[PDB]
Amino acid sequence: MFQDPQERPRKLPQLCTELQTTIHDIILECVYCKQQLLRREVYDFAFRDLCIVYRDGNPYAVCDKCLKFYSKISEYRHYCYSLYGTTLEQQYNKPLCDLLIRCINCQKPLCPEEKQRHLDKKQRFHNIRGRWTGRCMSCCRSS
Amino acid sequence: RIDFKDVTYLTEEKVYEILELCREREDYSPLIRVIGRVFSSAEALVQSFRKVIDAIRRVYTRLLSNEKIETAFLNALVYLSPNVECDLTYHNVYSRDPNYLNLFIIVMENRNLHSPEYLEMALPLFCKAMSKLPLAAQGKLIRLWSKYNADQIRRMMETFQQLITYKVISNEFNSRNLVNDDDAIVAASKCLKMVYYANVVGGEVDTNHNEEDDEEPIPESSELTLQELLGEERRNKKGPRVDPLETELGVKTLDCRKPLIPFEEFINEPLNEVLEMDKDYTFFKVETENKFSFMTCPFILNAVTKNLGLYYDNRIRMYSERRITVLYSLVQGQQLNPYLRLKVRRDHIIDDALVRLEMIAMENPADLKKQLYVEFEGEQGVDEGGVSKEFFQLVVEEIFNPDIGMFTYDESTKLFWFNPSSFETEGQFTLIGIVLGLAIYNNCILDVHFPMVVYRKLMGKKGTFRDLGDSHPVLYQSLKDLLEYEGNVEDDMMITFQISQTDLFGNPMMYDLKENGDKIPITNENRKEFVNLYSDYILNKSVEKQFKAFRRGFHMVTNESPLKYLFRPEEIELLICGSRNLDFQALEETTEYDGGYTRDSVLIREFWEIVHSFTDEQKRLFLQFTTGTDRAPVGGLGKLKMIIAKNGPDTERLPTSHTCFNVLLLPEYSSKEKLKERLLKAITYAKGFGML
Amino acid sequence: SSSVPSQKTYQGSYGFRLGFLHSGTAKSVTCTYSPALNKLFCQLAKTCPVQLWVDSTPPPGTRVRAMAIYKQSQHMTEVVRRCPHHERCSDSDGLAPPQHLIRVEGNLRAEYLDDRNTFRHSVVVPYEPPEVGSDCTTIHYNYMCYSSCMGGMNRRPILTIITLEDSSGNLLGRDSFEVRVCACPGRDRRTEEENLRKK
Repeated sequence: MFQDPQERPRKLPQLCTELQTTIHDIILECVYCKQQLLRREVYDFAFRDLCIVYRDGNPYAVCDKCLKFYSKISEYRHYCYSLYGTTLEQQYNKPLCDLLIRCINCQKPLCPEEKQRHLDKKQRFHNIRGRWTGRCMSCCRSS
Repeated sequence: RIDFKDVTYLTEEKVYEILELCREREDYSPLIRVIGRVFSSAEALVQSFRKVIDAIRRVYTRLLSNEKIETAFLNALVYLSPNVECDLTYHNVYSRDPNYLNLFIIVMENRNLHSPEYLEMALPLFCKAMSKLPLAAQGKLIRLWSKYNADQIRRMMETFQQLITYKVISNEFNSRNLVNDDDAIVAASKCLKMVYYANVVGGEVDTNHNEEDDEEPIPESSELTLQELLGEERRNKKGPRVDPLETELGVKTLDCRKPLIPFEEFINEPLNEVLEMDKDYTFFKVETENKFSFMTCPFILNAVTKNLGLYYDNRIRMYSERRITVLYSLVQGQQLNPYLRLKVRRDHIIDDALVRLEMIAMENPADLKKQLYVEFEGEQGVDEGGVSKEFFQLVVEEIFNPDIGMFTYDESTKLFWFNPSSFETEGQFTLIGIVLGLAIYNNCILDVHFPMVVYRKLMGKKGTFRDLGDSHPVLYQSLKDLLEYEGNVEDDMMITFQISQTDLFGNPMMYDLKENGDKIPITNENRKEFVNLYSDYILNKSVEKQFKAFRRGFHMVTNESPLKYLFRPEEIELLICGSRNLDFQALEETTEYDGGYTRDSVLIREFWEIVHSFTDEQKRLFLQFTTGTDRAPVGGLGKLKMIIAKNGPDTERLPTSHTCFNVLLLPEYSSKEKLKERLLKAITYAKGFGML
Repeated sequence: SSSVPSQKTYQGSYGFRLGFLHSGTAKSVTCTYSPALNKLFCQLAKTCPVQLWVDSTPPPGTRVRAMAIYKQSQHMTEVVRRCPHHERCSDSDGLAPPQHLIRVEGNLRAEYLDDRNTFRHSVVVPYEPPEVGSDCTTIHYNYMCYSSCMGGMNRRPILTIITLEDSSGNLLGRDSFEVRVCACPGRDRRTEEENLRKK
């Protein structure tokens, strides 16, 4: 219902206000799983800082269980700079964050307890295209 | 005794006075001491020859009137280079002062170090110190090489190349010691790359002659804009990578049109045929920056090795896809066929391919890149390639057959082109693309006569003077003659702006480039606009839709693959068409025998001699008759795996070779005259029988 | 009157906006952001910026006004006033007037504007490309204001809505703004997340 290109909303908690709602009256529908929103799904969407873009005009949200569905496909296929040296420090003007990226595995911009979690293992780090991804608490063990 | 220590920098007049004093006193020791003092440090050369430019042009002529100066030069250039390493690793000298590009100029202008005695520790260490240099200094140095005569830049590229050859002959390379773990050869390769970029800038490069990507809204894969959902912006995709120096100069390898020297010259064969790419690809894609990926130099490698790398890319692609799809079926529980089993009929092959391959490609364009396991109806068995090869060849030949009207032939150059003004369906030019991508990926020769224009505009280019001079160079020569025509075209031929345009029925249809094309007379006060407009409209803008569909098919069978720059336009041809050169010694030295017959058999010797009795035309026609293609496979006749088996005893019952496996099961005959007669008859009746 | 623009989301065709970095909810870790509720708890008078980026190269050179508008309507027309304790005390750099909360330290191209359209001094924010391409833009803004000074402080939130003035007649720059100085400067955010997620 939102076809404005330049006025595109980004965050669901940000969209929570102009939809005539305080915190808990948003009701939208997903795309990739084709279901209604879930409170836990809303919390997880807020836990990864996505950016809602309109699908065929209608802006729709994204679920939680679909996290490792359209992201696992691009962690072993394309590869580039995979070092913690200067491999992304000089090719661009500003080198990088402390250890923050736009994550693909943990999928939030930076988990708190993920700086050394990968470093404790050293088993084929998935530095994809130069992005230091980690692991989240929702996918720690085999579930 | 004067120590000459009051002067620390060298100029023309001061060195002239020093030489005059040495001649008057007849003692060269002061000159030797002065030259050693000067060449013992970097700053002495930094201040040397400071103009208040012909000093370097003239002084070096008189340096060589003796012999004792070269012994000092050798140790001076051995000692000086590590100081430059210290002053270049972390000193930022070019950043502090632009007046630093004199040291290596002085070290390199002397065209006499190329004696083999120096090229053991003098020039190799200079190359080691040349490996490190601030990234703008390399470009700035390259400008002067580019703006210079061709002869001397050629001379220095052979001196670097023969240094490379000297080490690769000397040094040993194996699995445990690649051609990259040695720093001297890598540094020499980098400097040769600098000379390469200088030489390509020397040619008439071009960037306006680059057709813009008029891409339609191709069906995207939601995993690309999922990232934009993850929070980023429209990403400058980390797909196609570019050389940093290419960005610096704004010069791409594709931009070259006519170089000063042929690009084949840079190919260092002694290194090239001792290079392994199976693990070089790993060293490249992951981009481990302590080693050099020789693919970053797309000029020092030939067809076979680059093709090996591309095949390895396809193999790792298939590995990754299987690794993903096993867990995809584990969790989502969806069935996918890794084999591209295009199971079709025996006469509806084209339309069955249309209704199956495009459907399997819309779901996943990476499926086209896969391996195909062709299984027809009426026959069964493990398809090792023979059924696939006959499928490919019948597809091409029926498309070559003018029963569809979409592939045309010309006798001037024996090349197969598309229909200039057809009204096809976009699906017709999609199986050509997918089959071509498979042939590039199936390691199978695809009999076709595609000129360079196809392999060029299929790379991201347009076509130019020489590309036009591949199908109809007569129009090329006619316009080249008019280029120097200083007379009045209007008063001589009064030809309008338009000339003609071919169509399906041959009708001279009306086609004016601009308004009133038949009412605007030709003006001789400008010709370059005629040249530009012709090079645009006669070279493109006529097969936009049909070739757009073909190029879309090829790009959707290969989009994510290091194929855009490793292979130039003049290079992917050899992957499918076949090697132009037909050297028989390669076939002799690369021969695999079977059937239980020894290699030292006299019968095989006389069979090979009978083949020798043929000429080049007869040899290639024999190759076409037997293998099915008139050109040698990728790597020529010296890289394939040809099989010679036994059909039976000496008898003229049915001499037949297994065309599916390309095995020449020639019967063993004693008398030579019968063999010659049978071979002549086979040559005369080669493709008229319809067997292949 | 002091009418305020609507709270909408007007980013534009070219995407220039903030990007925030999370490192945890520790007591001493305040160089972070609220991933869910979009709330800033950074310590007052402390250097807590987290990286900077921009799309390619937005054209700088024009200052864009931005006024800290409140949320609750009973004082929507209220004029923002500096804390009298901070106003009287000599804690600024001398150039800062004793009527503005703006301490431009993350940038250097913002100046206080005595706007008399609604009797509100609207200071301009630096519309410049931060570091020209990188990751998670976070312009360093730290405020020193104590909003319980028994005066016109009336502890409350103020939101820095961005107003773009340029050659074109359109006003751009409408994002999920967030500026707070009162209550807890930094500390953790899990407790506020939990006690607000129930409302």
